[PDB]
Amino acid sequence: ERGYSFSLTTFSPSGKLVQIEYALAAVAGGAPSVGIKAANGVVLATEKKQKSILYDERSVHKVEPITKHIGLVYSGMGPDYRVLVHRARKLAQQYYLVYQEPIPTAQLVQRVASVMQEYTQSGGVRPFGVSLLICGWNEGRPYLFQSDPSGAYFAWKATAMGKNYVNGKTFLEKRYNEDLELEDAIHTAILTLKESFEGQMTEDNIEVGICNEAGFRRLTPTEVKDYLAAIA
Amino acid sequence: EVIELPLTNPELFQRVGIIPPKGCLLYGPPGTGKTLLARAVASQLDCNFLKVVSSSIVDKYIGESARLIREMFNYARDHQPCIIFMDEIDAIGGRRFS
Amino acid sequence: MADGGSERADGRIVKMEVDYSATVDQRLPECAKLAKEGRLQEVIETLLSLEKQTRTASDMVSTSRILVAVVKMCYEAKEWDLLNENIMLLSKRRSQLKQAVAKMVQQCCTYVEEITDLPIKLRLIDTLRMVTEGKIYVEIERARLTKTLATIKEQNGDVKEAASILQELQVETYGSMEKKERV
Amino acid sequence: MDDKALLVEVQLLESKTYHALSNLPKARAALTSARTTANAIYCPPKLQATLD
Amino acid sequence: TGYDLSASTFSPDGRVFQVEYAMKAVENSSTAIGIRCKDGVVFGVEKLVLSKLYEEGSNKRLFNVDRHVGMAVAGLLADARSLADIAREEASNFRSNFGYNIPLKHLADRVAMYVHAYTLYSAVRPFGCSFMLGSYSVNDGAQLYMIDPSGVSYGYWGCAIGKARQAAKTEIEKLQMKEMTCRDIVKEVAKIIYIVHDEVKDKAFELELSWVGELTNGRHEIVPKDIREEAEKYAKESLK
Amino acid sequence: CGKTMLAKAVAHHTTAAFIRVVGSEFVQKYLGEGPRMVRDVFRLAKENAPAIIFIDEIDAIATKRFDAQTGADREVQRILLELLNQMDGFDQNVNVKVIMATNRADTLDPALLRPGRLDRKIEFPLPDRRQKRLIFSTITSKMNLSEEVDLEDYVARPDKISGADINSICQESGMLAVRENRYIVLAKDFEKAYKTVIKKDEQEHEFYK
Amino acid sequence: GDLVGVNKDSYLILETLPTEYDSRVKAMEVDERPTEQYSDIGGLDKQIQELVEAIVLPMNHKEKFENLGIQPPKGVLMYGPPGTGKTLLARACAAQTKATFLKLAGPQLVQMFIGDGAKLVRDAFALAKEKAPSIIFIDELDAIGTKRFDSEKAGDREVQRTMLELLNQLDGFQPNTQVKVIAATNRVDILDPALLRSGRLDRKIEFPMPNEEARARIM
Amino acid sequence: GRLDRKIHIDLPNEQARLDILKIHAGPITKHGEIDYEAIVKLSDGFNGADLRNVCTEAGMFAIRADHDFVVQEDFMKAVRKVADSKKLESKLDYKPV
Amino acid sequence: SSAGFDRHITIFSPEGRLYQVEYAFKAINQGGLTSVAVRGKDCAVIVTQKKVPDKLLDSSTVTHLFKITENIGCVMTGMTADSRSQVQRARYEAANWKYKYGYEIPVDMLCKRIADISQVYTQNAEMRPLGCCMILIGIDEEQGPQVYKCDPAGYYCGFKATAAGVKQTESTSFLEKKVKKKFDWTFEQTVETAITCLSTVLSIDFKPSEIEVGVVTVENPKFRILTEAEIDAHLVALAE
Ligand SMILES: Nc1ncnc2c1ncn2[C@@H]1O[C@H](COP(=O)(O)OP(=O)(O)OP(=O)(O)O)[C@@H](O)[C@H]1O
Ligand SMILES: Nc1ncnc2c1ncn2[C@@H]1O[C@H](COP(=O)(O)OP(=O)(O)OP(=O)(O)O)[C@@H](O)[C@H]1O
Ligand SMILES: Nc1ncnc2c1ncn2[C@@H]1O[C@H](COP(=O)(O)OP(=O)(O)O)[C@@H](O)[C@H]1O
Ligand SMILES: [Mg+2]
Ligand SMILES: [Mg+2]
Ligand SMILES: [Mg+2]
Repeated sequence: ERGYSFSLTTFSPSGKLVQIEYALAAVAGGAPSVGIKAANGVVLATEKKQKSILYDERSVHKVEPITKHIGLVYSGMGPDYRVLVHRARKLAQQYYLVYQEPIPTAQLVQRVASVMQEYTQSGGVRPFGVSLLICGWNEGRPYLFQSDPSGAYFAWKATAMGKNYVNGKTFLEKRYNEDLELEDAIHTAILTLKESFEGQMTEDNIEVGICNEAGFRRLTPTEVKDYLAAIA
Repeated sequence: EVIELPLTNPELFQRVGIIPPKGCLLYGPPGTGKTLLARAVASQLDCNFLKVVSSSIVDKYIGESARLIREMFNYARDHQPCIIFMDEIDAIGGRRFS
Repeated sequence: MADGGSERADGRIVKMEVDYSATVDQRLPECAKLAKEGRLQEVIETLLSLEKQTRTASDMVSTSRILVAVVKMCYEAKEWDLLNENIMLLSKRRSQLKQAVAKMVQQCCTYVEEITDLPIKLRLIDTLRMVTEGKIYVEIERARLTKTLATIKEQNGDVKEAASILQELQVETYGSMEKKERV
Repeated sequence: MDDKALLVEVQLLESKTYHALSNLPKARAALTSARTTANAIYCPPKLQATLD
Repeated sequence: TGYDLSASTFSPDGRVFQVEYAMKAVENSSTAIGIRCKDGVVFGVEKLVLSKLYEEGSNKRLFNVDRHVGMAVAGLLADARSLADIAREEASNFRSNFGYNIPLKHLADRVAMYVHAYTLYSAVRPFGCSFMLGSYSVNDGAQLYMIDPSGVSYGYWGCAIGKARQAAKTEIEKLQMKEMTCRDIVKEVAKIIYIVHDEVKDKAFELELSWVGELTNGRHEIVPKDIREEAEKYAKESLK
Repeated sequence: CGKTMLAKAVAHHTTAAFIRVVGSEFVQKYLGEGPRMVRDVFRLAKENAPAIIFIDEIDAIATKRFDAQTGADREVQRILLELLNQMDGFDQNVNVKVIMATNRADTLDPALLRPGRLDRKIEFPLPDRRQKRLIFSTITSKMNLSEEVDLEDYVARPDKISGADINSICQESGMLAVRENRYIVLAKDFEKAYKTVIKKDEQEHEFYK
Repeated sequence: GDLVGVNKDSYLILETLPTEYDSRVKAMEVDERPTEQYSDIGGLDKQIQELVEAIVLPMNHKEKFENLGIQPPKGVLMYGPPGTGKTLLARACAAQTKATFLKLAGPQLVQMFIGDGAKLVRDAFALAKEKAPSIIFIDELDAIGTKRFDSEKAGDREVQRTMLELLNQLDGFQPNTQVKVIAATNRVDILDPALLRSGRLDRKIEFPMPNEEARARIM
Repeated sequence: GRLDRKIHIDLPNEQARLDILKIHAGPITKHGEIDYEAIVKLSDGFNGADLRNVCTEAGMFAIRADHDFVVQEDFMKAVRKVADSKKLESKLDYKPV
Repeated sequence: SSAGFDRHITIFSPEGRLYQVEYAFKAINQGGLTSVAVRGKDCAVIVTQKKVPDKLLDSSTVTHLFKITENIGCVMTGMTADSRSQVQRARYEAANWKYKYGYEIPVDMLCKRIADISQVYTQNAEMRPLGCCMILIGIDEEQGPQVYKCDPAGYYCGFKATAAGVKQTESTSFLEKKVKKKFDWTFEQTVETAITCLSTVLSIDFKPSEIEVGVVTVENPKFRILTEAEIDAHLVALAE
């Protein structure tokens, strides 16, 4: 068959791209998320909620490992997340085949952003509807990055995304600093996620990921319950 | 259970400690018997029973449309056991415009 | 339906006396499913009356032996369960449990002259958990008064019995009582 | 930092310790500061009674 | 409006409109019925004569798909011929690949998938033909299937398509077809088509009958002329 | 959300005069009655005592746009103008207080809210979490609830209940108890009544997020 | 509610007058008959018979229905592409029958003052009820029957509210069995479903374009 | 507080369609065996107001051909004469909110 | 709420939504049928209803259950042709996985591959996103029974009790009420609960000829369809 071969994203009379704005508006309605780094590693926290008790909470995951030391979380549309995850895995594989070394974080961020940008200029397609957070630990210094449906990216110390992201950023403004440890970072991440959380926070509604110079991994529900207790 | 019982055996609800509902609406697709039900109730329940279609209580003079409603509720208040049935209330109950 | 149960009753009236209470279980289903029918206004009530008479006869025979307290509780719980499985409100609009409770009350008041702890105190605990419903309010009164009176006379004591009798604040509320008895 | 309730608690504690040491003006001033800093809390479910 | 211009737009209530328009295009075809017997199937088509100039045997609507499989079509002739050709090529391909005559449960499915492939995209239009496939095998008995332009195929004991489909199936159901051999079925098929399409609607017409079953040792062909003559002679008696 | 119960409670507990009217009673078939029926109310309240006036559903006569060619709009305009004049004529000495209630405040004429006429705006929002427990406790303190029914099970539930149908929850559960010829409420009654009244499924496509 | 004539000065009652009807309703009654025998119609042999058996036979042969325990049909709609013989059939039927015939058109009921239209509707039914065997014909029905809808800024309501009176003189709370209703339109995808209900419009005849043999007969 | 209970009145289950057919069919001088279950199986999504029409059409089919009784074939014609005319009625169901 | 061609193709509306996909969800309900799936301690059950309105139609070919693999079974709802096409794609994908990796395919990978295939239709503006649902049941080593569900928007998940069709909401409510009690689950109990759920949602009290049941268990992981006799056996055992 064939496609259409004409761009669906065009310039308005006021010099603005409408579709990117609508994609950002769709992103703003997703599940909230928070990300922090303090001098030793990075913490990614996200909130998950099944509609009823029928759903199995251990069947799918939000935090996904690209490789041994890169982590990624999302906010926005659901199905579009897997395509980006799969593409990132492929890209890391070609990099490792060519150079025989684990990929640096910045290169992976740049390549993923390039794909996401290219997806808004071709013909007969519509842009993605997610916003990503990427974390890693290479050569000692930890790294945190955030993407954008338009393809741009930034580097952050602490970031909040999803619903009520403005309140999260203001809250992090008066709390975060440049010298803490991973445990206190976890404490403040749960504290700031409690701002818009549900009535009762259980050990299964929350997913937490930690990166240190030992590798990326996803916290099991037991220690998540341990952290939820003795706090708040 | 709503219109017949608390009209004739009122102390039960007093004992339990509640006041019975005042009214209910019948809804559903066309032709499923909504008027036939009210005809049967009217024919086989001994009470006082006013019955009107809401489309025909309107007229062009400046205030009659509200006066008539005040009149019919006064009439019901004087004749103490009574039922008000009025049909097709979407004719006047519509959402209020801006 | 109606006369088939009469024939079965006239048949097993002797069998129950000759046999043990196990056949009661064998006679439990066939009557209970009849309450499922409920096709006529008075057949089901007479049926359940016959079966309640059978249950009270078995209770008398059992409490005559050591099966006084350990099996009466099972009897009452099973009859409540049979009501649950059959139509609610005990099969029909008629209480169809009022007669059972009244007969058991008569047995408690008169037959158990030797009111040992298990024969009377336990039987009252069992029968006072049918208190909640309105249909049988009058009996739960008489039973409450009898319980308090027995406790007072036999053991003396005080305060607790007074508290028990007071809690029947519905004495005023009960419509269908003789005025003098209320007084 | 973020925490404001603990500020209310310690302010009330200083109010109590000044009052027990028989220094009325400073105790009243500390209580006033605690009241001002306790008016912005979303809900002090039990602390409100102690303050009052 | 405008929700009913492409084949790739769901209407607000959630259904496709072009396929429904194809359906309404089918409902103006003439008529065609087909019923299965104890040991085969029988098709029947009434063909209208528009003017005296045309010759008998023109534009047959009873197509022969394969050496043991037959087809009867209703709708637009051009699309019907295209479908017949694609089914014929597919059957030959199957015989070449594996090595034996294709069963109905596979051929009907493949043609149904190919027809359904033309209802998703906006670059092509849906087909406009509804057709019936019939066959008989010694190891599988008689088989009858019906396929509609939306892409749905079912199995039937007897079916009718065209204008007076329901009127025909009314007298179809009265028959106890489950028992008799399809030697006497020809007379009742002729009778059931002469009891429809009043002469007020059109002046003249003609009958086309097919035949397949164990009686022909697996081959599919038109009925002999004398048998059809006797069948219509019997069917004329409905004037009583 | 209970705008009228404040009026009822203050009417019960007051020590001064009270007057209540409905905003839609002023329009009259005989022309010229509306202004008179406004000015006499204000005169009576003025000369009587430290009175309080209450008007319910002011949307009937106080709206924004008009059409000066139909008769009825002219009459309503005259009513509103005279009401503004009469309210403005007070001399900050008489002790008369005016209460007005409305349902949709967006369709109101702005000139009615100018300073000196209606200087206080009070909002009655939906109960959230703390008011639910209090409303359940106060409504159910009258009934015969059995010592087995939990209320914290129903309060914590997410749905945005108003204040006008918690009463309906309790009332319907009582009716379920009455149907059984039993005079004590059980937990299953609240469970079934709460299921019956709300009846909201999801409307919540879950690939949104 | 009775209407009485009164002495101007004492106000003593002096007469009882006949009931009065709006003159706009008394004007929609035919008086000089059309003159079109069914001979002047070609091709429509089915639809003529399906009309006549539905709204003429129940007038003359009452026993033929009573003697079997049935109710005659309530009313007929006829629809189809413009230029087919609908209004021609209405004129023919009016020319053959003896009964009182009322002729009406939908747009004529749209009136400026609120409530003035419903009054005309019920007054027309009330007039027909008095002339025992009367029949009533509504043309251009699609001017009234447009589907109701939901709106929050502004919308149309007065015509909807007269339609809800029409839908109640047919069927409704008290059955009327004495007057026959015909209605006509050329578009049906417009109309409100609650109007199409089986109890109100009972036989829905449809008119096709003439095939080859009918055109010869028309010419 | 103003309208306290809301009572949904809905299209009949097949058992109810049998009940209503037995109601409206009775007075007809019907003749020979009749099998209502076929009718109940064909009529799907019918209103109560359509089954009355089926019963009227059945007799209308027998006023033609000069009979004075009804037979099951008439019901089986009338069912389909009605059932296909519902195609031109909109299919929406509306519900309060 | 709309501006431009957002109502006709799959692009974002101003609020951030897109309607050409949520129209398919209400296109699901066009069939007017409901299916239920239950998972037990060591078995999984799929139950559905079937309706045959006419006697002429052959009742042996109206099944909605399909054997995707000797160990994995499925049930479909919605438009028939789309469901058949999705069945075809699933069969091909499972066979390809077996060819390539040399061992049987897990159910979750199959569901993910199907959902990823379906997600493209809601990304490009020239296709229509296939309004048909998906339910699969299977057995996995060290996990036991597994029940997964897939939708036209590309959202797959793993459930413990599922219903798909017209009566989805109240059936899920009833299943939740039953499962909150946390009682032991065996084969007979699971089948009884699954049947009674549909029986009380529809209020039919039906016969052993109007439903279909499929079951899998850890004694013969082959997917099997219950015969009418044993279905009647469960039905009578349910009614004491
Ligand atoms: N459940 C039913 N049982 C018996 N007859 C019924 C039933 N439902 C409808 N009918 C028939 O419907 C006809 C009149 O319908 P009815 O007056 O009930 O309309 P309705 O359902 O209230 O419609 P609408 O919503 O348009 O007012 C009568 O012939 C009556 O016999
Ligand atoms: N403490 C309470 N707070 C709020 N509502 C209550 C409370 N106690 C009872 N209610 C219920 O609130 C309902 C609201 O009644 P009310 O007439 O006051 O409403 P309203 O807000 O004036 O409504 P509207 O503007 O629609 O007339 C009452 O019928 C009562 O049952
Ligand atoms: N046999 C016929 N069939 C159809 N139309 C006819 C026939 N004979 C005459 N006509 C023409 O049909 C017209 C009738 O108007 P009509 O088509 O009914 O308007 P509408 O259908 O919009 O009501 C007349 O002008 C008449 O000349
Ligand atoms: Mg009605
Ligand atoms: Mg109020
Ligand atoms: Mg005309």
